[PDB]
Amino acid sequence: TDLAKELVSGAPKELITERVARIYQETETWKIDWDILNKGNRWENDLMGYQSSSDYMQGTILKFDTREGAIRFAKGQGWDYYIQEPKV
Amino acid sequence: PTLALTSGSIQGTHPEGFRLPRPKTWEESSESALSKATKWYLLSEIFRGLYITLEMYFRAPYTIYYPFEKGPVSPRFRGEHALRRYPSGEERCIACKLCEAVCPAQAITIEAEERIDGSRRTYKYDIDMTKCIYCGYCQESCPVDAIVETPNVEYATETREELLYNKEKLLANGDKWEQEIQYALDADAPYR
Amino acid sequence: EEPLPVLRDLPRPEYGELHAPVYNPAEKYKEQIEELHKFGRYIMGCLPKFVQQFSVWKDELVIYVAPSALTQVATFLKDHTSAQFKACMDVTAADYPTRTNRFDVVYNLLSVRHNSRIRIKTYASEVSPVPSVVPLFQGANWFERETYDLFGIFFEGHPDLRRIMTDYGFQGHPLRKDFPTTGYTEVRYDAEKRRVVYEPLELTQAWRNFTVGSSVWEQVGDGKDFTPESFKL
Amino acid sequence: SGGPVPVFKKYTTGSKGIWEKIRQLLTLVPNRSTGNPLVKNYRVPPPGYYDRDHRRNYPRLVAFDQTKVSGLLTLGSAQNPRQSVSLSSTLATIDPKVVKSELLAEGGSPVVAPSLNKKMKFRLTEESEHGMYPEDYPIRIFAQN
Amino acid sequence: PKIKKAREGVTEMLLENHPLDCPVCDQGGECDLQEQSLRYGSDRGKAIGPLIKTSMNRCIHCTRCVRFLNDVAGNSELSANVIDLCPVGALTSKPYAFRARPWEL
Amino acid sequence: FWPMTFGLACCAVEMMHVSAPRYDQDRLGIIFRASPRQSDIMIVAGTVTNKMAPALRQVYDQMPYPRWVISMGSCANGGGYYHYSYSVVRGVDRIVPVDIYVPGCPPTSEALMYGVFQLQKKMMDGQTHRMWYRSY
Amino acid sequence: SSSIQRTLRNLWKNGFKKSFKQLQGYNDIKSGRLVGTDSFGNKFYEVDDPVEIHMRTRFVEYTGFWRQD
Amino acid sequence: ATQDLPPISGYAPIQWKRNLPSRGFRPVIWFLGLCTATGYGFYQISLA
Amino acid sequence: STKELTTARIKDISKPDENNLQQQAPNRISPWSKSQKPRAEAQDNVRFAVKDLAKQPRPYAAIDLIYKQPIRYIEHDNVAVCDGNGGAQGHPKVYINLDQNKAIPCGYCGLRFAQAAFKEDIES
Amino acid sequence: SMMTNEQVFSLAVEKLLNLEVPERGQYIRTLFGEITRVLNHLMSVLSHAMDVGALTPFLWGFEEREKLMEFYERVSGARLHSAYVRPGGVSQDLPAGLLDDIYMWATQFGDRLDETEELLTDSRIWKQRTIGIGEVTAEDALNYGLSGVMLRGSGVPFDIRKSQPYDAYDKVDFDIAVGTKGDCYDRYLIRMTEFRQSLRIIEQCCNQMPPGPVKVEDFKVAPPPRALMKEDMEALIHHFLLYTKGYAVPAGETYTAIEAPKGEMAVYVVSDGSERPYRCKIRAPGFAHLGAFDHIARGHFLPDAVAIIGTMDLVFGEVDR
Amino acid sequence: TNPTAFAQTTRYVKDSTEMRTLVLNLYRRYLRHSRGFVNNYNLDIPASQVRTKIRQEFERQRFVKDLPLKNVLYMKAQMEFQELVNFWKQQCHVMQYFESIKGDSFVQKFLKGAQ
Ligand SMILES: CCCCCCCCCCCC(=O)OC[C@H](COP(=O)(O)OCC[N+](C)(C)C)OC(=O)CCCCCCCCCCC
Ligand SMILES: CCCCCCCCCCCC(=O)OC[C@H](COP(=O)(O)OCC[N+](C)(C)C)OC(=O)CCCCCCCCCCC
Ligand code: SF4
Ligand code: SF4
Ligand code: SF4
Ligand code: SF4
Ligand code: SF4
Ligand SMILES: [K+]
Ligand SMILES: [Zn+2]
Repeated sequence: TDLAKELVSGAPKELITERVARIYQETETWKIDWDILNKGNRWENDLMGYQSSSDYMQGTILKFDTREGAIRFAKGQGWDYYIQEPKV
Repeated sequence: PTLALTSGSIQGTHPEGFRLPRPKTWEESSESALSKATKWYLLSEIFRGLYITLEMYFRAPYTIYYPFEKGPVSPRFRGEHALRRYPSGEERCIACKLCEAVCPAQAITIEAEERIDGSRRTYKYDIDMTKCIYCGYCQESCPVDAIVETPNVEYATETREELLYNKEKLLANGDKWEQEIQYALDADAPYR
Repeated sequence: EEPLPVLRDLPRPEYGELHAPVYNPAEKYKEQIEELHKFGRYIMGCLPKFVQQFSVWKDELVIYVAPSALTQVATFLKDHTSAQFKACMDVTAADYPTRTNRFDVVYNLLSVRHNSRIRIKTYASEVSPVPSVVPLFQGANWFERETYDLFGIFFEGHPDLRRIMTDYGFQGHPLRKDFPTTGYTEVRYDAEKRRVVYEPLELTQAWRNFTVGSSVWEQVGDGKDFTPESFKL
Repeated sequence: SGGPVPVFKKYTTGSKGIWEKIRQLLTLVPNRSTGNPLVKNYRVPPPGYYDRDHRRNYPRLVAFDQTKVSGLLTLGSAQNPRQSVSLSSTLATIDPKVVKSELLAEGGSPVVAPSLNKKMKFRLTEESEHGMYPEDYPIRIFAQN
Repeated sequence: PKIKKAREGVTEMLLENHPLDCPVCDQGGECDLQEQSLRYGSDRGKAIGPLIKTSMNRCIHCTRCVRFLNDVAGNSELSANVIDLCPVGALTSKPYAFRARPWEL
Repeated sequence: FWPMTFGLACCAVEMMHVSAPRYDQDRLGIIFRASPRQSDIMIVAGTVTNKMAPALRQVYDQMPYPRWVISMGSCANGGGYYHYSYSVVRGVDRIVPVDIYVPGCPPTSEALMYGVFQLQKKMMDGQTHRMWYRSY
Repeated sequence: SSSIQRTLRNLWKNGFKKSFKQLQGYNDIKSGRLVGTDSFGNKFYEVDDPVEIHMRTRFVEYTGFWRQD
Repeated sequence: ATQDLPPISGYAPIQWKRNLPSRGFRPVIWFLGLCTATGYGFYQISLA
Repeated sequence: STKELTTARIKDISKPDENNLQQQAPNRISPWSKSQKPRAEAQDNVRFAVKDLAKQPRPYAAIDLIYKQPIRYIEHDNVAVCDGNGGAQGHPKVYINLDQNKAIPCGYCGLRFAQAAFKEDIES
Repeated sequence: SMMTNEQVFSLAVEKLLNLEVPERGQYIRTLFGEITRVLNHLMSVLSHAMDVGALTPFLWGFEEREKLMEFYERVSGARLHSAYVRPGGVSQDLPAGLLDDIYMWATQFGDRLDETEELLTDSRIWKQRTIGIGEVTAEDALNYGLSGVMLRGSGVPFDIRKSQPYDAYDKVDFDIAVGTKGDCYDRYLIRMTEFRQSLRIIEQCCNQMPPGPVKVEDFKVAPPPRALMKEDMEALIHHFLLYTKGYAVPAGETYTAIEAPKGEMAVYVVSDGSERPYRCKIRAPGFAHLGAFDHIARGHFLPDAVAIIGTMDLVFGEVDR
Repeated sequence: TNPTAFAQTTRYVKDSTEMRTLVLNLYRRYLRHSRGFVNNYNLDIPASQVRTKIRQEFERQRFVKDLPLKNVLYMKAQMEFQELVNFWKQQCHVMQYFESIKGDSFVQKFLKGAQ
């Protein structure tokens, strides 16, 4: 938790600061994904209508098992995050 | 009972006569010194090697003459993607997006809506032939045989832009190669 | 001086009704499961201190040890004549981010003598080192470098550990779960610089994610037990 | 048995006429074909629920740790009956006659590693059998016996 | 066991007159007929508005299109909830029809 | 027409089968030359990883003029199967100019010959020495 | 199959004009029964010689003289 | 009938064991020929 | 005429021409989908400057080749069976209830059907 | 070596799925297991012969590869990458008359090895280039984890087809080859023997071919026939569900190794109960062998580097998987 | 097997003081090869410039605290030394290594698109 592991993961500097990861629960396990970019997340390519993107974390989802396990991971990597409590 | 008493196995038992015999010495050679020297000095095996090569000089080469002749093809050949069409003229494709899901290389791009007549069709259908792997799941996934791979391979293009097939290009091939696709399907019907 | 036949014109059998047997494949492992359970118990007998647990799936035997106990067990599994696992075929890993020691370093061994394979599985964290198995097997000198390159796992005692599968100066270890499948940068040629230069990632078509329509229901249950009755309470 | 076979029993282009007898005089081995396939036969006509379920009954995943391991020597077995309960202490204080039947097999003899296939038994073969290289060549041929 | 035949019985009965409209179903990728005729079943064998694309050809009935109406909603400001209640593609949304597949959204 | 043996991946098997006795590229005057100096064509066959792309540019820049590049297969054209890989150049056209693209996975031995023929038909259309007289 | 006996027989049957067309693109003087032409104009021939190898029993003669596609 | 199945008798056996019969006269004869070729040749050179 | 070329319609007021390269298809002018981009707009791009429009792929529109086909009729029954009209290489078999009094198209082929009695009423 | 590569992933999934391929399915995988081995060894031996300098045997064998790749294209459709052996049997049944054409090639092919052995086996230049070049001890070969020809070249009589039988390999009979000196010439003799032994099985697979299905008759792990997909509501549902979501593999882990033409090729596959595998590590026989290059090539000359690489049968697509 | 030039065993150092001395020698090793890096890679920047950039590299991350993360940073920096000294990185990568690299007000980012 106190460890600055970001210097060994090799991730770019933007993940530590400018990105936000949501810890949600879709029905028995928790997931982590990054919120979309302000602009440049999806622009229509003017050639063939392809869904272009500059966000490299759009396709990434991590399947966890327990809530505290996910929170442990987010603190370990030095990730900004928030937790969405599912409705009962 | 096994050899577990001695911590051994029938597997660990090498076959009878596994160990090598004693190697020969110079006095235990069948061919005399002169016999070995003649083969050695006169190049007996090389000259035999030359003769066998000369045998092939008087045989018919396998070469065929492209493009005046082609090699064989099979009805299952996977080549140029093509969008088929009903005899009545209406498109076979009803826009499952089964196409976009199976495609291992994600080379299929489909967008669809209700047509004017209301029958479900698609207005966008693009294949990135530079991204496709000619896997064949196109043809297998169709519940109406709308997308099939023709036996064509000679469609190399100067500019890479020409390799992005939109719907009209796929429909043009579907008409242009229709009779050939009839050969392929009607010769592969029993095995599917 | 006789004419060759024509195989299409040969008489052929005619086959009608088919009775393809449908029985559980696990029956052919009935003895195999029994043999392996004793062997794992035997290793725990010979190594009470190191063998935390074990499990046998069909005809595969797994040994779980701590990083400290790795080289000790592998040395026993190499030299002890009851288990002569001389060749280390594979040194693999995988990432499970939930646990504190996310990684799971594997060791597949081959015994040409006794004709069996074993699987030493020792956990590892992003920082906890794992002793190198080079002093036992020199064949893991390249299997560990792949594991370090694709995971970042720190291998203690490697004679020379470095990048083996990624580009020179590559940043990040790809086979992790948090590493995006498309990477962070891609290269191109810049005429003004007159060299091939790295640049931030740009996709003309983004990797569409189709996992959203996955299964919401259960697919497989407990199954049918096949544990030999000699290894039950 | 793959002994020598004449040219006219191999589906290949042959020799018609006196050229056959010319070929049989010059060629070193007369029973080898040119390798060109028979145009008249080769590729002449072109190609133009529970009772049956096992995946749901897959073997389960059960792990045996030091706690459950100790229980087999003391209580016995579910066929032949006899928290953290450490094994090391149990091995320090338990009857060796339990060991020579449970923890070991055949009177304490170590269990040889279980063979992935028992019937892998080899025998050394000879030249007249397998038709391979003679003895001087530095290989030997094994069979399944 | 014996119980599994009940799933193999109800599944067989439902898929008796059912149309083979899975490719052309508006919500063919998420109907609880397919996903429940796979896990538990065997393997071998008018219009109401400009909002609900009715096709009773695909019904399995259960009158959930009926029971809800006389209970919750009761020219109905809530009649669109029938779309989300019918499991099979019997009553699918009209505006969304033939435009997307659940595995992509 | 002397290409360069730049086989990298599974596409390289087809480039060998053209030289095989069935097709015999040698009949058309095609003799692969290993060194870039002796080769006036460069058939980029197979995946061009990032770890290779700087090296590929060094090999291309050493070909004396005139020089042509043929992109065979999906990987060389636009990324192919590995288009979404962290260490795969998505199309070799980001590194070297290409004169003809052969589509396939792998393109059949005839498809490459067809791609060779089309490029030959372009070379026979060259008008350099008339360009000096009329366009220069 | 490659000797001058086959070439001379195929040279004499075809006449000079057709053969010289085969000596410009084909590089192999061949003869065969015409099996018809397509819409574009290519003439599709089949060979009845017992000497041709397996894959060379069907060929074409393109409309063009210098270039074939 | 409606499938691909080998014939009831099967096929005739194929040749797969090594078959490389030797050729030529014994090395002594080739050696004796070399001597005679030299023996006759130096008779012709000497006459010339 | 800059009005129907960029609008979706059921049919075309004008008679189409096969030789007009601004139409959506040779056999239809207006596009047959609200989201479909009109061909006249697309060809007004940078990459069509020197490329010849004559050789571009212009397949005939589907929404016409069906409506030329006469409507099939059923005699003394109210269930229409259609499975591609080609054998086992067609679309999955579907049954069409004929209770409604108009032409009901098939699910996949687009073929339309009727009954014996309503043959005069539907044709109106 | 295509159909051998996909066989090891098909076996891995089959092992986890707890479903067994029927008899005719496993015979097709045995027959095309041998044909693939012939295809691979022709690329391995002849290029090794070509890299030494013998250009002619390379071209004689490549015509046979063209002749063998015809069989791949007739059953699957693509010449090289035949996505044929899928988890749960094969893709499609054999086309009629394929056995006749496979067998006919078998008779002719028997001579092709003989001429290959004429210009290589007894030639003194071929022996000089390879004899005593790259000596690997059997004890030291185990240490580096070598498998395949560069483990029986050193004298160990181990073979995976025998240690773990699979896919109708137990039914057939064949003799494995074991060297005695552990050098390139020994591995050449073993590889040449692998030609005839593989051709021996091809005769047995053609003769012993059984009738029946070619893939498991479970619609959840195999597409239903198209005659039945459009007729049966149960068939269409599984066709729709197979290609959109895929089948789910029960949880577990596995390591299945097969005798690839290079050596022991194995995949480590972890199943997370999902329709997508979680971890897929591939053991490439060419990966481990290239590691032992330092141990083997030390003390030899630069021309011996080519001979050592050739006898390793390197395909860097497999090395860098 | 014979390990390559400039190789070190991967060891989990269990001392705070020893790691301090290992790093100090390492920093000198980079400076000793300052002339070589210019001549090997044909860099446009002179020898003093490389030392200036190397110093900017070593000054940058001297304040780390975790010993378990000290060894990892020493291990990978050793690889960077080994890759560079053995002349393994291509010429382009070193040129771009030193060719990498003040913000703007909110109005400036609002107008063009920010991030
Ligand atoms: C009195 C008799 C006069 C004979 C005169 C001719 C002698 C020629 C040389 C004989 C010795 C020899 O070729 O030797 C072979 C040498 C050295 O072999 P080594 O190191 O001893 O290894 C062998 C060890 N043994 C003794 C255990 C077997 O290497 C070679 O393979 C050379 C290959 C040369 C190939 C040339 C091809 C040219 C073809 C020309 C026609 C097309
Ligand atoms: C006018 C001659 C010109 C060439 C002179 C040199 C020829 C080589 C023979 C000398 C060495 C020797 O003694 O070779 C002896 C060897 C080995 O015989 P073996 O193993 O004991 O036979 C085994 C037992 N038998 C005798 C019952 C069979 O025979 C050969 O394999 C001869 C090679 C055959 C073809 C040779 C000519 C091909 C080139 C084309 C020219 C027509
Ligand atoms: S053939 Fe396969 S890879 Fe290619 S577009 Fe079709 S589904 Fe995708
Ligand atoms: S499977 Fe057939 S009908 Fe469905 S989207 Fe693909 S081409 Fe269209
Ligand atoms: S409701 Fe489900 S089972 Fe019925 S047709 Fe639609 S997709 Fe198929
Ligand atoms: S809610 Fe759906 S399944 Fe139930 S009765 Fe109505 S249409 Fe049928
Ligand atoms: S395009 Fe296909 S065959 Fe060619 S290198 Fe890529 S994956 Fe291999
Ligand atoms: K619904
Ligand atoms: Zn219909």
